[PDB]
Amino acid sequence: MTDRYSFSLTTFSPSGKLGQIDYALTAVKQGVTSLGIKATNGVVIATEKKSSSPLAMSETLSKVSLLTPDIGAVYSGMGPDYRVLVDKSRKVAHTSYKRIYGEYPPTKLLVSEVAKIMQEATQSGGVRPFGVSLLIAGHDEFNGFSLYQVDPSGSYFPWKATAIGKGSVAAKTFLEKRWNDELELEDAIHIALLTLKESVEGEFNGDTIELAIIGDENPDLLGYTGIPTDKGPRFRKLTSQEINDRLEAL
Amino acid sequence: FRNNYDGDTVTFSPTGRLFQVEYALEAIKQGSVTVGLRSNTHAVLVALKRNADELSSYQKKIIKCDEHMGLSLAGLAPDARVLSNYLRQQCNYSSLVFNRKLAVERAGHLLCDKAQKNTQSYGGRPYGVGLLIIGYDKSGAHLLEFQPSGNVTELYGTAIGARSQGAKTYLERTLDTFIKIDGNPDELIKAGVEAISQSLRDESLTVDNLSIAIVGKDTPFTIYDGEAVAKYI
Amino acid sequence: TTIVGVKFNNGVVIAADTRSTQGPIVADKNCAKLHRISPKIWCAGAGTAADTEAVTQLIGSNIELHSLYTSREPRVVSALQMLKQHLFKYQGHIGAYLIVAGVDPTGSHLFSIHAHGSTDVGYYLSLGSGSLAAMAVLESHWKQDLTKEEAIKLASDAIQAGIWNDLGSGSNVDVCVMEIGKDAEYLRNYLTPNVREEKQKSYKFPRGTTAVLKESIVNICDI
Amino acid sequence: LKKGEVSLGTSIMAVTFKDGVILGADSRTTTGAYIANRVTDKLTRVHDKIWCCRSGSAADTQAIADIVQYHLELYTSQYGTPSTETAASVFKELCYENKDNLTAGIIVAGYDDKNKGEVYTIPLGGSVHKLPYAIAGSGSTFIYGYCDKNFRENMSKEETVDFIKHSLSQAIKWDGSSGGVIRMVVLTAAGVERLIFYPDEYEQL
Amino acid sequence: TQQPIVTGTSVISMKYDNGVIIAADNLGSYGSLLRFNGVERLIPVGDNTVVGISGDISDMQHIERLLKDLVTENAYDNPLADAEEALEPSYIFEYLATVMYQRRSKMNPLWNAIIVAGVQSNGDQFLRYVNLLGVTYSSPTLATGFGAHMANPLLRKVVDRESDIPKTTVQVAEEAIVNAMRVLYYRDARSSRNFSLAIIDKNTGLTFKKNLQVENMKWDFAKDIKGYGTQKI
Amino acid sequence: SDPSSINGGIVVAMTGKDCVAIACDLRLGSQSLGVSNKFEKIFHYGHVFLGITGLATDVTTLNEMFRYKTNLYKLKEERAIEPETFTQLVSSSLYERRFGPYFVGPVVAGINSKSGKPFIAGFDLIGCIDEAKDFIVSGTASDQLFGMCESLYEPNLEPEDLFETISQALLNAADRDALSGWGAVVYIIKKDEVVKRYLKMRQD
Amino acid sequence: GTGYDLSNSVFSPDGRNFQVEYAVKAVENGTTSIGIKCNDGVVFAVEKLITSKLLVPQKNVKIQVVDRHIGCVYSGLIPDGRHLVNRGREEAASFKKLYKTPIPIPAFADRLGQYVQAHTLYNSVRPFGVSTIFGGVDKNGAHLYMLEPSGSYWGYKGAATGKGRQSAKAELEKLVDHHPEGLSAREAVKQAAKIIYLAHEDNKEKDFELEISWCSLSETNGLHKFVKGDLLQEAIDFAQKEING
Amino acid sequence: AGYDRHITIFSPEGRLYQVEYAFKATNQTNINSLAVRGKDCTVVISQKKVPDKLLDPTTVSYIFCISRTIGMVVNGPIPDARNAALRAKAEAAEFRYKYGYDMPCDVLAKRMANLSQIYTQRAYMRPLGVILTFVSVDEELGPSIYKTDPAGYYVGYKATATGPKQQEITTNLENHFKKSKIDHINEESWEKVVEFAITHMIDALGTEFSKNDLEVGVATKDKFFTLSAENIEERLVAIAEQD
Amino acid sequence: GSRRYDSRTTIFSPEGRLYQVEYALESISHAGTAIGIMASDGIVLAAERKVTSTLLEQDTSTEKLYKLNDKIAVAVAGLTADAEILINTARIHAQNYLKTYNEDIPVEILVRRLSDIKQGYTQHGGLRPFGVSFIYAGYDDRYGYQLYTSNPSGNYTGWKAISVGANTSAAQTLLQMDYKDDMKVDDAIELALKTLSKTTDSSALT
Repeated sequence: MTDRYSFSLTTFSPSGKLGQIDYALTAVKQGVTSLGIKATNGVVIATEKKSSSPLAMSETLSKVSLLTPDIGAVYSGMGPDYRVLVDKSRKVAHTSYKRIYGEYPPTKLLVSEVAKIMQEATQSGGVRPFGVSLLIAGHDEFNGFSLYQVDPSGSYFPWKATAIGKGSVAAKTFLEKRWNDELELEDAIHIALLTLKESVEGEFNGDTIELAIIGDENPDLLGYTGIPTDKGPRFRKLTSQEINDRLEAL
Repeated sequence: FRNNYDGDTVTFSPTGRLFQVEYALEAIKQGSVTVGLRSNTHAVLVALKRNADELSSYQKKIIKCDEHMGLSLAGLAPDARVLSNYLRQQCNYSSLVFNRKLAVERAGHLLCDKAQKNTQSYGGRPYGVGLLIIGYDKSGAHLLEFQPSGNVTELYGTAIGARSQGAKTYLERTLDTFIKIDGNPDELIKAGVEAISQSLRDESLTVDNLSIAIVGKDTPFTIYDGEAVAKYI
Repeated sequence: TTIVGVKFNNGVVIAADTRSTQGPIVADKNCAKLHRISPKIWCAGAGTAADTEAVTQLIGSNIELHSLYTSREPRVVSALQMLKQHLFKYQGHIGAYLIVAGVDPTGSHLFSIHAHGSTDVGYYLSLGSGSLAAMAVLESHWKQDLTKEEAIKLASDAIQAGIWNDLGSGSNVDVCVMEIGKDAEYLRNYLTPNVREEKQKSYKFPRGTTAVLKESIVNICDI
Repeated sequence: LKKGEVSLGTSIMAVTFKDGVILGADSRTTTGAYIANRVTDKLTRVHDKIWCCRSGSAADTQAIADIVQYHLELYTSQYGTPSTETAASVFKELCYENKDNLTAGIIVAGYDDKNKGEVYTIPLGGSVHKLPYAIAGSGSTFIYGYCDKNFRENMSKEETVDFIKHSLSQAIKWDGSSGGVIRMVVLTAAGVERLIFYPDEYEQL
Repeated sequence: TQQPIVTGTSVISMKYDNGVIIAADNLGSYGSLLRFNGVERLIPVGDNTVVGISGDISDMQHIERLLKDLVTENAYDNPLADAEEALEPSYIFEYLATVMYQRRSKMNPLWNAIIVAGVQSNGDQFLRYVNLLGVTYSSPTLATGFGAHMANPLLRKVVDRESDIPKTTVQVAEEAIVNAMRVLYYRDARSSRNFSLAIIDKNTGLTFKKNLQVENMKWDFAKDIKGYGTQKI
Repeated sequence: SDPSSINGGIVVAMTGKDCVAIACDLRLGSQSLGVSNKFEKIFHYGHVFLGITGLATDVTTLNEMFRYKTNLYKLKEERAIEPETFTQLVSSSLYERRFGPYFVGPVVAGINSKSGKPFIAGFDLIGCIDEAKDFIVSGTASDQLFGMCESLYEPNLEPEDLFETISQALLNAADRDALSGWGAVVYIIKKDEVVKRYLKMRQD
Repeated sequence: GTGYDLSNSVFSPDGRNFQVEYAVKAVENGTTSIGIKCNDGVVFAVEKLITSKLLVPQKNVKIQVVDRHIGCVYSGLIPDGRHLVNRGREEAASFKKLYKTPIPIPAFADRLGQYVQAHTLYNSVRPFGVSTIFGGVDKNGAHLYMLEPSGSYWGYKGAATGKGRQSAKAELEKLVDHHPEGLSAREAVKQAAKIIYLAHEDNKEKDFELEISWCSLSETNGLHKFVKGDLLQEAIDFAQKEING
Repeated sequence: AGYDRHITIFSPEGRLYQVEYAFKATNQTNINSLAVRGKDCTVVISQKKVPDKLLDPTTVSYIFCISRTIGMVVNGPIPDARNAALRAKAEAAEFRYKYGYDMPCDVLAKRMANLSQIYTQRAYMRPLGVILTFVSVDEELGPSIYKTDPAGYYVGYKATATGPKQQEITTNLENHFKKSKIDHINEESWEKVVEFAITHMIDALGTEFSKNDLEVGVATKDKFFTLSAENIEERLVAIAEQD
Repeated sequence: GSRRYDSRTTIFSPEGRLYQVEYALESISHAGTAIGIMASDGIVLAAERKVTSTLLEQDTSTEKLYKLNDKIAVAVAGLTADAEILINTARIHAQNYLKTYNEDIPVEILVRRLSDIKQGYTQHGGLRPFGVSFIYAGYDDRYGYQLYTSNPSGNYTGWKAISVGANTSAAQTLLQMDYKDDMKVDDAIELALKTLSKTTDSSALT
């Protein structure tokens, strides 16, 4: 006889601060380096895949997930929180914008559902916030290319470049200098790889590096070369071999 | 410390039992004293009823639950009502569903489960009232002791309430005598009165105080209250 | 309509005609009867228009949700089972006669589904109003050692049999080749073989016979 | 029923012999008078050693057997391998509880090594009945005389295949909702053998 | 709302001065096809009650499980004395009839007609009726279905009132029972050749004769043939 | 009484070049007795026009549902809905109301204001999606109306010429009915000016 | 203190919470039960303490049935023990209806097992203060299992719980090894009586009544019965020849 | 709130006490485990200690057969191990009916992970400490070894070990793999894989094992079986005659 | 124990205040400034975007300005995250009046539904309250322009000029002097800006 509990696990403090949220801000800091660059001409997201036994593999791990075909997401914070959140987020996006619509969700609108979920878990006791902050990078035809940031509270903000994970401020500061105005998507990949090189040390391989762009949708990414019937992915992960070429080219 | 192990019912302590069970047990004794005796053909309960005042009067604490079934309490009146209501539904169903008069053994086990269940929550609680449940079915007369912990023992005579032991030792003596007085309403009633007096040591034995209840081979559940116990004193 | 599915030793062809009728009058020369579930699980549907399309989108959604969840290809047998459990709950209220086809790493598959709630596995299957005439062609000319060119060519012949002898069928024929080895080909309007119901010509209307009681203008606006 | 006319071969049996049980059926679905399927599976696996023959209406039977497959996948996993009689109970529950909307005539046929083969027949209404052999479908009635004399406790594997091969080929010959290949499933300690005989073969033998 | 698709026919029973006898063929019909023979209709419950069921086999399997539950729960909470407080005919009757009465009142009916027969180990003879219609009655002779029509007038000649009861000894009663069944096998084909016969003796308890077949055959009719359906061209 | 033919109504839509046109009657009846010469069966939310014919109670309840859906969506996305998106929104709402007992024939009309296409699309009682762009008709007299459109209509027309077509096509189909008198309106839509022309026609 | 003396809602560094530790204790303050597996059966035995002359024999027995072939006996707290068998009975009854079979002994063990595990992952639902030894004969053979407050269970050849658990297991592993398994069901009753005797030395302040039961394939024919009458008296007598403490 | 010693929430150090202590005791069954993959097969070798001679060994298992093809090794305390087994077996059975397809190692893994992370937030319900190693010989990706930990974390392996002698086993495996430069053993026949595994175990825990001290389960194409005592004895015997 | 994790911080104090409510009033002073000027010709809304990077974009100016309806908009002082939950429920509140009576919602009602909801959470449910204040700008033809504000206690009031956020007091003091009964929108635009420049917690104004 149980399920009578609903007293909150997130309370106000005497500085009007929120206890769990302070705790969770650390969790993000103890993560690994992930970045985003919007080139206007696309979006590039990259992270370090790292793993917790030498016998494990990080080639068979993933830290970018497809949320819907044309949108991919990445995080800094704790692995468990990220997996349950991605699943719930994938569920609402299908149900409410492809059974009520048929066009894949505009990006910002998808951000608002992820944000609502995370805040909902903060209001209500017997659940606690998710301990993670996302950069959800997408494309939509009526927005163009987009980049959003979701904070662990549930708060959002747009950015045209940002960085998260260890040495967050300093990584972001580096982007400001190396990239101004509008430059290419290609060129921004070259930059993103360098920026990710300076954060990390002791791994430099393309089997521990994952870089993906949202920047093209080919029949090759459509799974059929016939006449289109849906938009299909605009998400594309660049190969371990592909990553390796570009490190040499810095 | 104390407040840890009283303030929760879904706990246990190092002794092998929670403190709340020790207090509930104490509470049965805080009841007024009542004895129960049987020879296994008839079963009698003889009970000393106290009333608060000269300006109060007696209210019932021997409860007809059927015309072949009843109980006496000792302990907490509020709780006793809750339990009595349960046994009564239970008696009714047994008749409707099985044509049974309900054995004590079957009833006890069912009362146990509910009790257990309310220690499996916060804001439920043990009853803290004990009952001597009697009835006459086809395996004869029966006397059970129910405790709000869930301990069910059938005894040939027993007592609950303050100074249980006084009657109980008298009962272990007179035992062999009473069990071979078989088939007598009047010999057993007389015994009950004799018994209850070995409990007493700070209380008076008076007509209006005392109350007798019977069920037995040729008696469906009939109570003697008030006036009608004078002739067994 | 006439919907078919034909197995070859390298892939599967489904095909359909795209004519929607209200009476003998042709409402639509084009509506897809071939619906995409995932890039390589295509489904043909016959019967009542509204029902086949809606069910196919619900399943279509649940399968894509599945594919992302498992980080693996979707199986044809998942789509099949979703379809069966959906028909079963609604006890036939869904009136979808479906031909579900797919290629996976397990091989090429061909099943069909009645609205009645029974599924079957076949080497070639057909459903529709053109179902009798088409299933006749397909059983006769199907052979062991079938190939791509032979499977398209057979598939054209099928739809055509149903056009000719069921005259509620007609209009364009859309074909979809799904190969295990190479990226599937949806062939919109692969054949353009029949036309619109009869016209006599029409011509300009004189303005001494078309008159206006009053008129205004107005404008579209959005805050 | 569920919706419309769905129909199957309507001649199934399970027969016991020296090594186990052989179950046989003919395979053919028709939807009205249109031949929905030449060759199908009416010999349906619900456990590796426990199969069934399905009769009644094709749809109804398929929903019900799906559910069976699900309960025994779970029974096996938690509570260990099930009996023919146990498989038979799940069938019965469904048939009885949904007699007012579905029609399912099931022969549950199983091989065990410690009680040999067992044959359990499930009525349309849902019941559990033990026999040494059963015939069901509605063409079972014409071979009742045949089956009852030429069934014997203890026969060879070749011979049981002849008895079942002869029985059903007569049923398919008089019956009009039957045809296509003959399937059999032999559940023995030699493994699971699946037998197929094509039209030309059973007609002749 | 249920439409019979299967039948079992015939349970006839009577009382004699020192017990009851009940007999029933073993039958699973699918109309006129005697699909199953090995469907027991007489389910002995304990060793002093037999539950006889006629009617639908589909309802009968469901009840068959409840009747087995009835034994089980009566050993629960009653470990001993299970023939003074368990497995009594009145209980078996009452248990079954409450489930029957509720199922027919909600339009999902138990389509049986049942005889519960016994000798009470607390009483004398038990023979009590229940049907799908909810009506219940006791009479010295009771029979269900086709036997309700045909057998029971033969049986009523043996006992129909308290006065007729001393005039039926073991021998005569068993002879009546055997005679009745043979009448049933003869004039209704739904009845199986195979029967079970049970005698529940006030001294001997339950003695159950299995796998009997009707005998002392009628074949007399074949002598008097003239045709009755034969055509001539 | 009748399922949808109590008050009647018929609706016609046509395609042209950077214009479409959508036209309706104004009848409301109570059985075969025409009651009113006004009842507007076409509504619009911005540059998407929705005509729904059939029973009036059902056209009204739907119209308020789509107004709701569009308003709240407009509010979140900070822009209007598109013809193409609205057709998706309709299919699903209607498939939710197939199980309910509605009796409607919607037809969707608009011009895309950043993809630059004329757009018309159709819907039925069942609520199935009809992709065609030539004419789509719906209503009581839908049978007469297809016969007429299919002969009278010629592909790709300037607004003036689309007007002459739609007007006459409606007027002559309508004249074979009594359930389609009591006045009529025609709307000629470009995505930056709308002309409303009332016609003068028969009644009982 | 560590806060886990009154919470089941969190993980503790002992691998288990203190309140589960407190329930185990309560098992040790009950009165001795054993279980003897045999080559044809199983034997159950229990000590019931007699304190007062008022008790009646074999109605206050702590041995309870489930079904008609499954024997359950426990040591520790009385209300927890009754609750436990009462749940087992419902779930067993559910099994019997659904699969139309008697329950397996390894199946019954799970059925209890999940219910006992569930109230240790919940703070609001009280652990059991009983250890229950159960088993019978089934269609897989005979099986003896014993279930702990933890939700721990394993298959046994002999099993014990209650005050004299240590002493009893010591005598038992010796006898079970010296024989193949404690020979046949008849032999085992005399041995069982000797264990109940030796065990009474750990309790010798109050008297006992020896109460034995069985479910044995070859000597009770698939049913559970109490062992009583001539045979129970006989077994006390046998014990009093050899042990004379 | 104001509590973290009676309920479970985020730490400000960021290392959650309940998750850390769950990492720690699991070893209370005296187990050490590994699983490796061969070219065609996946073998598990696992310790067994019998603490009484009132106990049968053959009811003592730490491998539970989820389906017909899927295996699972639980390293933990056995009431928690079994609790997970019951839940896993039904979810597997439910998936198989619904989706027409036998459950993936990774999907089972992921689903139990997401649930444990849910119980970690929950303030009225605790997380199981179980470490679950899901293995099979899938035909849609070959041999697969996927390990979960109670946190909600799971990741893919080349071979894995669990128990306090995790490091020692790790080294034995790292050395072999560096040398071949492959993430599997390519030995045709399962047999030679089981024996090799057994050698490396004997090195790590540094003791010779008996039939009753190992329990070996091997996963094969489309079927999963645990190996018997008599067979286990054949393995130990045959390596005694390589030197 | 369930109540042995409870702290009951949702109740009235010994000072008769609600702990969690008082803490929310604090929150609002640490978020940006929001200013509402109502004139009889328009309503001017500003809200101050704090922490502005150059890689924060300037193509968005809807992320504390939200249209709740096509005649009602708000400026948020508080979090994006608190606001969003209420914003969706407001927009819905709009559609209900619109569908039923076929006309625009009154402001005064719509405000009340939000405040009652905030109030609800601290009375019952064991919940936190939302840490958010809204300044409501909306129009009616029964009242002209209306301008309200609601705050974390569930109290709401009408103002004809209002400030919320950091340095509320100071802004308001300046507002009280420069205010005049006569209005125009373009005059109000100048007024807002003069003030905004002098309330910034950073030098000058951009």
